Amino acid sequence: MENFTTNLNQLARVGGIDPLIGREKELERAIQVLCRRRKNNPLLVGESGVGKTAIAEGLAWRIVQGDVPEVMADCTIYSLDIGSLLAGTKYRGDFEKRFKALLKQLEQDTNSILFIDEIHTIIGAGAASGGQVDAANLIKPLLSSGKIRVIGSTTYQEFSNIFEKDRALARRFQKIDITEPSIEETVQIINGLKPKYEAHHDVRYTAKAVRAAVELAVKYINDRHLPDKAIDVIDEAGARARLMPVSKRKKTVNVADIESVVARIARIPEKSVSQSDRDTLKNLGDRLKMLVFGQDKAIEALTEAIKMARAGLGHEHKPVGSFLFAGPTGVGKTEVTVQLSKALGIELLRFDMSEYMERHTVSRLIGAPPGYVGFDQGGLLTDAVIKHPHAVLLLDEIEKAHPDVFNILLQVMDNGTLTDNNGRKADFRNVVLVMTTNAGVRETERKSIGLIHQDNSTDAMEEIKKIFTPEFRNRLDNIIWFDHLSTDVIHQVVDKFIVELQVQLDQKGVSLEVSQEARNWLAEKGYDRAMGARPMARVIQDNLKKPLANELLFGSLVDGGQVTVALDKEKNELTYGF
Amino acid sequence: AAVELAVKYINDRHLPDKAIDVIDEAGARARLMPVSKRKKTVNVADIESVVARIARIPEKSVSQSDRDTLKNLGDRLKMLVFGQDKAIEALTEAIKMARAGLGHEHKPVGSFLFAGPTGVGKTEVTVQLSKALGIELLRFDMSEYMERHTVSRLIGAPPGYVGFDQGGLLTDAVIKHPHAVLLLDEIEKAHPDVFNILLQVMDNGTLTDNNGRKADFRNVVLVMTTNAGVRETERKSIGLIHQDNSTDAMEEIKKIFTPEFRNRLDNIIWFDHLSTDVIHQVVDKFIVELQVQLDQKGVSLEVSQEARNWLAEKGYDRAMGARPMARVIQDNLKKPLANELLFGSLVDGGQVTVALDKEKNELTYGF
Amino acid sequence: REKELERAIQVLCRRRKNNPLLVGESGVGKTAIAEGLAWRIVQGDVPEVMADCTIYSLDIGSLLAGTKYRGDFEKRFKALLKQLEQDTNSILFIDEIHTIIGAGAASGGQVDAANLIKPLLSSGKIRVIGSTTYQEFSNIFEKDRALARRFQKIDITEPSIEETVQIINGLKPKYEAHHDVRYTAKAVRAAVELAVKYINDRHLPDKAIDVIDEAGARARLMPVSKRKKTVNVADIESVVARIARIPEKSVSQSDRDTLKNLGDRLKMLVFGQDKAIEALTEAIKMARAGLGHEHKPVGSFLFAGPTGVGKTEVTVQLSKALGIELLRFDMSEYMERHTVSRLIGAPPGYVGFDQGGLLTDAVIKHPHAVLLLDEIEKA
Ligand SMILES: Nc1ncnc2c1ncn2[C@@H]1O[C@H](COP(=O)(O)OP(=O)(O)OP(=O)(O)O)[C@@H](O)[C@H]1O
Ligand SMILES: Nc1ncnc2c1ncn2[C@@H]1O[C@H](COP(=O)(O)OP(=O)(O)OP(=O)(O)O)[C@@H](O)[C@H]1O
Ligand SMILES: Nc1ncnc2c1ncn2[C@@H]1O[C@H](COP(=O)(O)OP(=O)(O)OP(=O)(O)O)[C@@H](O)[C@H]1O
Ligand SMILES: Nc1ncnc2c1ncn2[C@@H]1O[C@H](COP(=O)(O)OP(=O)(O)OP(=O)(O)O)[C@@H](O)[C@H]1O
Ligand SMILES: Nc1ncnc2c1ncn2[C@@H]1O[C@H](COP(=O)(O)OP(=O)(O)O)[C@@H](O)[C@H]1O
Repeated sequence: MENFTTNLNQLARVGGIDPLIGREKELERAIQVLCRRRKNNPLLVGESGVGKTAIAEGLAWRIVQGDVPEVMADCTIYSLDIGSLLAGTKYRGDFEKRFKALLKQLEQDTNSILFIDEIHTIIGAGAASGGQVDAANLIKPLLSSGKIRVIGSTTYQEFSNIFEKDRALARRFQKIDITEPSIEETVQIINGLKPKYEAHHDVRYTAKAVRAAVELAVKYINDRHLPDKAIDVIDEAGARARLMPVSKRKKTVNVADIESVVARIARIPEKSVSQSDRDTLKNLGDRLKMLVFGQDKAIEALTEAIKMARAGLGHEHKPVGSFLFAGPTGVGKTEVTVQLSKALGIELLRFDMSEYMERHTVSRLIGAPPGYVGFDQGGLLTDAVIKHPHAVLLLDEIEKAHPDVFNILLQVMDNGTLTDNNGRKADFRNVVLVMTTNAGVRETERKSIGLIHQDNSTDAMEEIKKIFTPEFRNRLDNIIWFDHLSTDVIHQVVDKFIVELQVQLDQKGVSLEVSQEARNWLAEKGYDRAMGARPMARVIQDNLKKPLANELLFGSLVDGGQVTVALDKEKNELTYGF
Repeated sequence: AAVELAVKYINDRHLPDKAIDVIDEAGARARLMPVSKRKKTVNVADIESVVARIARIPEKSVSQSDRDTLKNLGDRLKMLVFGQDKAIEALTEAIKMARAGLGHEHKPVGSFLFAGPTGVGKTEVTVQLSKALGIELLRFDMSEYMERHTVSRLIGAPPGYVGFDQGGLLTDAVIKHPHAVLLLDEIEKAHPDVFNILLQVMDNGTLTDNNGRKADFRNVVLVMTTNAGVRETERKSIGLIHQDNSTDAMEEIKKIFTPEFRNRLDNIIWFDHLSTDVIHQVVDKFIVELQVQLDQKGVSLEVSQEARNWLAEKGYDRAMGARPMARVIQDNLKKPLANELLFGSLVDGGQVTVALDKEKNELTYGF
Repeated sequence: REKELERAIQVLCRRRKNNPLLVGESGVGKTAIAEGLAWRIVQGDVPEVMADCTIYSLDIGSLLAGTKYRGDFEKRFKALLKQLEQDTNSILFIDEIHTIIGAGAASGGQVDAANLIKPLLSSGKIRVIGSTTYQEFSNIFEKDRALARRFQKIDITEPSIEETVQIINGLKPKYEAHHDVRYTAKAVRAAVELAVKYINDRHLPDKAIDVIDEAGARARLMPVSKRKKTVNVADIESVVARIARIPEKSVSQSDRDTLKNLGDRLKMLVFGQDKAIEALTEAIKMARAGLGHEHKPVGSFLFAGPTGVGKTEVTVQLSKALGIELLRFDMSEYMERHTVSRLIGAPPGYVGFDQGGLLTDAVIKHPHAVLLLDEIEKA
């Protein structure tokens, strides 16, 4: 007792314990257990960081304050330091000697309570070249006789996995569940605790700041539990605003600072648009339309979803956007998404649904069940989302995956959460789910038989409905049906590819100019409505790169200069030179 | 009473210690009661309260505030889920029979299978029921359980395997919250082999995880939501007259769920589609939620009545239930609102009025 | 890393659980970030709150060395804890935070360095900086809820191109002193860009610097005839090629000749069907001339025609003439849908998982090769 436990009453007398607020029924039942005749040993079990240790030390704090029923008055709770207890037990019997001496001291006191934090650790305290003769059994007979009182604290998992193993020790304690408090209890706890943090960080918290901290930590941080994550938000806000007086920012911590802390912790695009975040969102449709020609309404839908997200009008809990892009090949379905990722400056999560042809490939997405060979790997999808919570999720050619795999995205779109094999949950509320497919293509490109050609516009939707279950479609933000590229779009695509080729050549230090009629001839040569834009890339490659490759590989353009490409009219041929 | 209740509701210790602990805690409680000198005998009510607090289960509460909570539960839910009253009625009656003590022997509070077209309040009624009771909500998306060997994920890996020390998720959750609402979403999309776990649970209210530990489901409401049988109900027959395909819905459900599984259910509540007035109420609900979102930004909003009617007429889709209304309201309101909140008039200001003209059926905006 | 360093400093000055956790992919610079915080403290490039603070890197080996005689490890650990508590101005840096969840005494196996430290961290008594990769974190560290709760998660993200360029600029003098070689700015930028484009198995601030160091080391092995030189873009290209398997600038050698006479060297082996040799040579030339695709295979060709016309022979001869391996797959063996699992592997939890995929592994082992799909109509 001299130097192995710390007097918690002494701490509360010197203010070393943060004050216990609320927890009325919990502490009342802890006292009730303490007042039993036999096995008066309460065990505080609960989630990690919900106030179990807080309750245990707040009992002694209340004793010092005297706001306790007049049966635990003058009782002194001591926190056991197992670490220092085991320090010098090098020789046989030292541990048992010191432990039993402390035990008989506690027996003689008849007023003290021994609080053992993380009591699940005492299932072994030294069997070094020996048997079960450690503290796990030394403490057993004293509890059953009701001579001493011990308070335990452990999480549900550690309890179930370690403490429940020894039924003899397990039955000597009274399990008490410390549940996570609700909103009002948490904000009141913060109200009672924040004087100390204001003192430590030399700041002031507004009431709205505290309420916002509570609500945001609730709806944005799903890693931890309320009474600790809220005060963590508070502490980090205090520290940040305390580091600001380098420019003499002696002021209160308003709501905006709380949102800064929450966004920097949860890695979310918060803190209201502002600065230029507004400029970037403003001309995003432009920066995309200059790289994706035609199919502008897809860019419109994407930008509207992103703005609604940043404007605070997003969904309560859903991905930023859940889009199904369907249309013929080579019309920019994946390109608009990749360019959106590059424009926003965030991560692109590309997944090739063609690799998920079989039903049993779901385990590749979410991980293998426990006990199996691939358990230690987790799942690819959820791991990627957890690593990059703010990103764009691209699922290429979802019609190629097994029709059953869609049921994962079902829950992902509906709730924005996905649980891997470890019970961990990925947060999809900050991702844009975009799925590309060629579903309605073959049905729209059909030939009517009869004297009257029919309207086949609805056939793309018919095919998509036949492929995707009604509940899967019912969770999509919108289905943007892409149309084929028109000839002016083809000219613009040819120009974009010319710019790409020019960049490639500038890398080699040579310049290229292509006459306008040459561009027109290339467009008229390569245009194929049924195949979109890839034939343009192919024809441009064949017509320009191959002659250019020969010219620069074999001397004529080695460290060359200007490439002179123009079109003649008699043969529709191109010119070349240095 | 101490003996009987410690037997029936404590299953972690052995009888000669269970009863002694019940009696000792009752004595300590009656000894702490006389802070106002109420040194009394231990009545049956005190023993019942002690065991209910030990078993973490609800006691007799026909007088407390939760009696009123149960009194107005059906209405406090009907204000959030419009139509489909029979589901709310069944849920409330099951919760009452459990709380009234006139419950099932050792079964869960209620075992209900919710089936019907998508986009209706099958899962939403469950979320709002968990909120209205203030009890934990355990959500399990059975779509993550397509393979038959994912049962190991539910109940844990057998001893002598890599995933043993983690334990099952379902049993661990129920251990953490013995009084909760258990939501199993899209169970027909899980592997049909998984249904046998639910067989065992529904019949006995108990479940043994990998550690031989038994989870107690007697105080957990079991609600499972499916979209099974919907294809037939909405499938058009060929002929001059269409048939009620509800018989086909029943046939499909029986195809998917073995006879004993259907026998271990409290009821199968067939959710209906949403009517037009129900659509109007849904529009009102979503507009209220949008108004809350805007007030978070400091923007008041007023939407006219005929604008509401026009939104409902534009978004009404019988096949998809209430979900299309979300998109309709989204595009028709949030888009101009997002523009005005980002690079427009509604930056730190509100008073946005939306009204419908009759020449173009368009919306008004602005300060 | 001023943003991340500022986040770390903000975390350290907190009242409770003021223990930042540097989480990031390997090679990103987590250990580098901690030791550079120490370095800037030495140079005073810190806010006054962290000034005059001493960071200690905790060694686990020497801490557990010889800790027989139950209590030796505990006594030693508590002695370290007491020295740090008395210092009141020290931060303990644990390079591998996921490795302190076990400290022997498997009998019982509970009183380890993890449970020994939780009271200190929860009380805000001591400041410790951790570091771990993402998978180690999520599979080893975060499993201990109470320990993960006492640490503040900081994501150390992969830097950008220009950030990498500046990092290499700042690190260059040490590599110069080590190799006695000098780097040109164009060479550094080329190293960064080529490492991004062609090296796929590492992350920027550890693979661009890898190219820099290896170029310096090889140019240090050039003065066997005393070829004293600075590192130009050419050496960088050679280095990045030794991993990408195709040099871009070495084409100024006889590689130009091999390209030029390739069509003929094939025509002497494949008679007729000149169109195929022409197409293949044009594709390979466009690739080697830098005009090829930046994210596509060198060439994707479908050869169709009657039997015995040289469809398979021309590809084998092309592989021979180029000196590259022939990754040969017969699509008649993949006549069934489920056979794709041979090419890509089985999902986790299934019998063939640990084997991997045939095609992907063959490609990874041979980054530069010709892929032949015999009888594709049979798959
Ligand atoms: N009633 C309370 N009053 C004030 N703070 C509380 C209360 N309950 C919890 N806390 C906060 O939680 C922290 C203490 O956590 P607690 O001891 O409850 O969990 P724990 O013992 O750390 O759990 P584990 O052993 O799983 O880590 C304190 O920093 C405090 O801010
Ligand atoms: N609107 C467009 N503007 C510019 N380039 C385009 C456009 N549409 C297609 N492309 C070209 O096509 C390539 C990408 O095509 P994309 O991935 O969009 O096809 P897709 O719609 O996915 O068809 P599939 O799924 O069948 O491949 C780009 O390299 C780009 O040059
Ligand atoms: N009765 C209702 N009242 C109000 N809103 C409803 C109702 N039914 C559904 N909704 C809307 O639908 C959303 C919830 O959908 P839910 O999860 O119930 O779909 P579901 O029944 O699972 O369909 P599926 O299983 O086919 O996906 C809520 O956001 C809510 O706005
Ligand atoms: N901020 C930085 N400035 C310069 N170089 C850095 C920086 N961060 C990392 N590096 C480079 O990375 C190397 C050190 O690796 P670092 O400590 O960053 O990660 P690590 O210790 O390898 O991580 P782990 O411990 O997980 O393996 C150094 O050689 C250095 O060149
Ligand atoms: N055009 C050709 N020139 C020279 N040899 C050829 C030609 N076509 C076929 N052969 C010979 O016939 C054999 C079969 O050629 P291959 O291309 O593999 O046939 P397939 O097209 O059926 O795969 C080869 O070994 C090759 O030597």
